[PDB]
Amino acid sequence: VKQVRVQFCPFEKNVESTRTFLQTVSSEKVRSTNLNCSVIADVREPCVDVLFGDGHRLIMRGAHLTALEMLTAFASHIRA
Amino acid sequence: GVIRAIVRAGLAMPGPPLGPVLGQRGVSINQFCKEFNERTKDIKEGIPLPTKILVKPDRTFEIKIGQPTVSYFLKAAAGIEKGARQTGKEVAGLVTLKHVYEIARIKAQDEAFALQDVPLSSVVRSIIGSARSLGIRVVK
Amino acid sequence: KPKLRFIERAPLVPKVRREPKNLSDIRGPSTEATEFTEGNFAILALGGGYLHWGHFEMMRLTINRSMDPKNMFAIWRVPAPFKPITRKSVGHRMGGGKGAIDHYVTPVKAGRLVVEMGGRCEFEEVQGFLDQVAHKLPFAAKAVSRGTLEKMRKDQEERERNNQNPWTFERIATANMLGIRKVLSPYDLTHKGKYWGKFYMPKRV
Amino acid sequence: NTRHIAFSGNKWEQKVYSSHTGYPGGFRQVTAAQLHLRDPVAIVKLAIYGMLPKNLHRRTMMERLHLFPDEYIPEDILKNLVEELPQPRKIPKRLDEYTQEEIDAFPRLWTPPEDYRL
Amino acid sequence: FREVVETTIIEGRITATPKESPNPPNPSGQCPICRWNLKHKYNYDDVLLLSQFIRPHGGMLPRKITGLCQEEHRKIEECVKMAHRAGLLPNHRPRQLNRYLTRWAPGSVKPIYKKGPRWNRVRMPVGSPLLRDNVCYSRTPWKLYH
Amino acid sequence: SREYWRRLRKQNIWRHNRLSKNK
Amino acid sequence: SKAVTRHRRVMHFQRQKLMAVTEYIPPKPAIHPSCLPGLIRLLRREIAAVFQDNRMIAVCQNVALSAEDKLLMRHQLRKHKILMKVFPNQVLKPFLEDSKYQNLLPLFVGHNMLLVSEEPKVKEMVRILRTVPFLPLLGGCIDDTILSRQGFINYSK
Amino acid sequence: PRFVSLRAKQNMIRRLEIEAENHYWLSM
RNA sequence: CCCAUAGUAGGCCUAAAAGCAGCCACCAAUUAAGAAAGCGUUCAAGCUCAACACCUCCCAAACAUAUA
Ligand SMILES: [Zn+2]
Repeated sequence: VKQVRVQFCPFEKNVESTRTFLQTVSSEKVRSTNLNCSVIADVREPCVDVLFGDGHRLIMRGAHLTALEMLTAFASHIRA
Repeated sequence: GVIRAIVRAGLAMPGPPLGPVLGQRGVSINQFCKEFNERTKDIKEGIPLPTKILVKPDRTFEIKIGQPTVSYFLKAAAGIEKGARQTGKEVAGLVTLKHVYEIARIKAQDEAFALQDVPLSSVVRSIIGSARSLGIRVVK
Repeated sequence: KPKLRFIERAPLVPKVRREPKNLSDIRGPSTEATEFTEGNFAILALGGGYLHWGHFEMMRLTINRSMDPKNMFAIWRVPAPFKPITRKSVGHRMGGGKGAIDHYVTPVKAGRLVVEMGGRCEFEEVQGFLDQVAHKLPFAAKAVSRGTLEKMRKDQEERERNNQNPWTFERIATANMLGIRKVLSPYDLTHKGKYWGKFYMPKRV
Repeated sequence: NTRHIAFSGNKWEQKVYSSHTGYPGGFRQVTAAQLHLRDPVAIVKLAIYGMLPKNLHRRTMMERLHLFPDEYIPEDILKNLVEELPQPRKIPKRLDEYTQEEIDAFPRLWTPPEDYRL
Repeated sequence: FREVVETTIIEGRITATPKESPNPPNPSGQCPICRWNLKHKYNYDDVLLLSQFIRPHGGMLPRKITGLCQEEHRKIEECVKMAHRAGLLPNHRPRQLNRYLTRWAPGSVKPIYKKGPRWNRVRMPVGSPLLRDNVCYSRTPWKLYH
Repeated sequence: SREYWRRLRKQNIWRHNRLSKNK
Repeated sequence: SKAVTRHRRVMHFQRQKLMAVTEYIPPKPAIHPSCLPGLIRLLRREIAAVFQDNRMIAVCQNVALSAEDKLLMRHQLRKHKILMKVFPNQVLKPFLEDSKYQNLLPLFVGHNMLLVSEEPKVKEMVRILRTVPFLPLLGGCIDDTILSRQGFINYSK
Repeated sequence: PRFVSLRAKQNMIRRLEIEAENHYWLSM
């Protein structure tokens, strides 16, 4: 993992799935362990971009998704 | 990593408070007592001074310091070299209000010690709180 | 003196006359020392049995171990071992009198409080080592508060008032309904079928 | 169809058939599943043989009972049958075997949340 | 219900939500069992009732989603176990001895090599004792131990 | 006030500490 | 065998039949009963006083930091007269409807910390937040007007 | 060890009922 | 499920024993984390808890559904 572009629209109707994802694992806590990854968070139906350095592009529109499916699916692509 | 000690500025490199307690991360105590003697020189000498020291994984020293302690600060300001034992009913030093206010003005100042309260009662409540837990009577 | 005082093996004055083992000092509900007296917690006996010296040392030792004397005091309710239990010599033939006095014992009936606790302590603090103690006893015992004691007595009143069963043991035994005093004790008219031998049936109304 | 018996509960795995070849050390306990893989007649056969009165008419009675493990019955026995007896257990139908109107007649009991995954 | 459609793209689509029948005969009941007068009147046989509480890969649904009674959640959970083993739920697979009324998991039960004396006989469990309080239309109750 | 409920919390923490001795 | 024994003595059979006939029967109702139907005002007065105090407000998801890092953020915003407030949204959802904030009811959930202010250093706060590639700016509301993050760029600039 | 069936309880109970009515008719 | 800064490496005794070798007080800061309830170290540093922010070979055969 190299980059995650985490994106949501809180001026519009909120989605706490990707925001909870932003709190628990798109924080410095995992980055205290996982140094190479680079989160960046913008703010204006949400969207999570994942830049694999190797050969993929993992984009998740996590409006109706939940945090556990987004996190375990994310880590399913971390194990790859 | 994080290391926090109470190493006094009276003796720079004693040994067992710095030898084996530092001998895991890998140190050079000559630089530590050299820079620690810079910290001895920059303030009043013959006093306990706590450290901040953060041993980097790139193996460098960053000694950060603030005010003196609360132990030898209050007990020395009350003129007590070896304090009370019970500290529930026994007293040696009777310190007035205004003395505590006069030392409390130069207290809420540091960052590493993080006594960063905006009002005055928020700090004098704390150190009068430490004055009840020691052998000093809060006069007036 | 907020600890359990030492309980001796046998009193200073001996008991020279041998006694018959009147096992009705185990049978039935206890009369002496059922309620609290300046206590808050106890080890209630849910059944009768005999306490030896070794039991008294299990209680004194394993209570005074885990006890805060500045927070908790404790009182013996059961007196010192006073009943002389005899044993004949090992592998000797029957008759020839009654055996010599071997060791002393206290009888404890059911509903007796054994050890009262007191002081600045909650029940949940004292549940632990009084349950360990209550399990090391020879009879079935239980650590009981004041509110838990009145709780389970009010429960027994609820059982005696709620039951949809028209036939109780009291109505059958005292009226001699099915000619059934031929099978019952005369004590079963006052135990009312909650005591069998030395045991106690809490579940039985 | 005595291969297609159905024990209730865990009797396939708990119920034990013990026999003894008369030799020493010849005690043979075998569960109902293993014995049903050996011979698919012996469970119904042992059940009947235990039900019959313990006397000398018992084995003449056992020589009147004809057990077959499948749909296949010999022709000489098919030409003797008179009545087919009703099965004592009503075989509960499964979800595939309910018709559509049977499913539609039963109500949906509870509203699922609009957002729940399954 | 909602599904997680993926291909790399992952989206969530709420698809074809059902609803319960408009007239519970016992409104102001609590469980959907309690609302429909079914407190003791279902078994493992009737799969139209069981199937409504089952994940499409055979597992149970949690008590918060279904809003069941605690009692009826353990009862349905047990009946669904007893109905997978009787082959009454064949389409709740992830992708041969006939049984019914099996309390325990078939691959977990040691055979009874020494059934006891007549006064201490080891019996075989049949059915579940969660289903004691069902309506028995016989005079003898359910024998739970054979 | 603030220190009232802080005091009540500290007594509750003491209580949980005195209960969690045997565990 | 004596009347008191060490094991539970076998009863006579009519004794045992009496004991079984006179068992306890609990009552059964026709319907099962389970199938039938200071600090709080400290937060109300305190945070309600914070409602009338601030002219401008902002908020973030301030859970994504360390202790000394929140000390750095606490000191760098201590450099301003802005205040940061970690408080439950449990009470804040009735706070908003009390303060007539209908556009702010869809704002306050999960981990959040108030940035109540009267003087905007929020551009320089953004200057502190641009060095850390996370912790976004959640929308605020100056004088019953909502600020999007684009509005934080416009007003903060 | 011998255990108490339903026959034995129902028999015992109908004797108890005859007994209770004997108690009634001896009360006047 | 989390979640843990600071007066402080609480004083005295103790080589130092720091919440955790013992005595005593057990106040206090933010919104809130006990001068500390379990690991752990000579001592430390590190791990959890309460509380904050989401909330001799077994032994009847058998059988759960039809109205006592
Ligand atoms: Zn219900």
